[PDB]
Amino acid sequence: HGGSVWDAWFSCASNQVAQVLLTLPYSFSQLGMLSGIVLQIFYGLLGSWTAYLISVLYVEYRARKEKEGKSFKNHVIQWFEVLDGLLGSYWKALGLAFNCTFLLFGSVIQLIACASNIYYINDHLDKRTWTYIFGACCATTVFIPSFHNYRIWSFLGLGMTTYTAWYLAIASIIHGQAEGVKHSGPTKLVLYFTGATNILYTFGGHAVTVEIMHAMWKPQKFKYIYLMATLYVFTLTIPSAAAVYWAFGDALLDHSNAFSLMPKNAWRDAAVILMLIHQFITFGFACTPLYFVWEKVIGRALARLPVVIPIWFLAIIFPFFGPINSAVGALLVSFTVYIIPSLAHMLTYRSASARQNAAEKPPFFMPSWTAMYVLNAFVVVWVLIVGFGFGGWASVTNFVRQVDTFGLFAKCYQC
Ligand SMILES: O=C(O)Cc1c[nH]c2ccccc12
Repeated sequence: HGGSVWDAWFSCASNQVAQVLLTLPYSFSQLGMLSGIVLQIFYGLLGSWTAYLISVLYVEYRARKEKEGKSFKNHVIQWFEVLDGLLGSYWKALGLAFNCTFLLFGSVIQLIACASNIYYINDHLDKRTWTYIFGACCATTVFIPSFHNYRIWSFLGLGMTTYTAWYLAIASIIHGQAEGVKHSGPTKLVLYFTGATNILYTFGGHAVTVEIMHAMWKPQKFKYIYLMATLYVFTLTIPSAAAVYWAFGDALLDHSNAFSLMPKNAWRDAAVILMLIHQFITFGFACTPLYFVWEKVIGRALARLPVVIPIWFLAIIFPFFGPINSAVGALLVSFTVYIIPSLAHMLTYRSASARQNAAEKPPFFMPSWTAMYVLNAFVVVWVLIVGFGFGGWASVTNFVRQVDTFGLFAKCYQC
């Protein structure tokens, strides 16, 4: 029987980094080594803190509900229901819109990544119609009611992502310096900020953390799981991305995907196959809550047939891999992952009486709530400035430049 603490850690490790492990070298080449590492560590700490914040919010909500006299024997609670139960009505609507649109764009991003990854295996025709082909495969997931057995998928994802990251790191050991390798790190404004926003995408929770833990016999212990997961990711990602960037110099500015330039061999082929499988599985994971909300609002494929088609069409109309990541980071992720949780926490715990009856006290090494106040202020201000205030100022400019250079419904991109 799955759903245990170990299974929760496996699922967190599998989900926290699914497809951004291939774009990160592009962001690093866009940013640099030292700055990239610093930003990754800072955003990892912030993501872990926000995960703890969401966990404590859920724990408090559950405590209040159990005080009221509500039972959840056959019920599962999502993030928006908690937002409704804490803040109000318009706030519930905002949270739903944000997380739902974020999940839709995440499905689109996953489809784009899957298509781009398969593009490097065996291609003899135009890429757009290949995405058309993958559309039917993506839509076929409607038949399965749900991925109840998340344990096997989490195990496979963890193992295969570990192997892929380790191989990406290892190959560069003898791959050697690129012919006439050149490193320049940051160059100017738009590119630097675009990379600094695309990094934000892969170091949060991706608005799935709420259900990641349910069924756990000890729900209150999410800090351990997340911290281990975030760290595990660090070990997987920092060496791999750093090694790839060092090996290939400034060749990642135009070839965002790593597999584009690596030599063709059996190990690489296995890596791309594993990445495609993981991309499909995580696409299903991301789409499941959207399907659930859609069914619950509207009232065995016809129920969710009219929701996939927009996803497929939006993936088709845009073939961009990294720019889309930057845009979603500067527009959607930067709101439904960091700003909303902090704002909700502060709004709910503004008064002192609620603090007195807190479900969970913060651990020893933060001996005051004033530190929490100041940390929330710092995170919200910083994410507003560089996430929404200026991250978009670069991401949207990059998208406009893209469309200028390629237009709409581009058949092939980065080729
Ligand atoms: O695929 C990604 O870019 C990141 C990611 C991991 N799990 C997700 C669930 C929904 C949307 C995006 C993601």
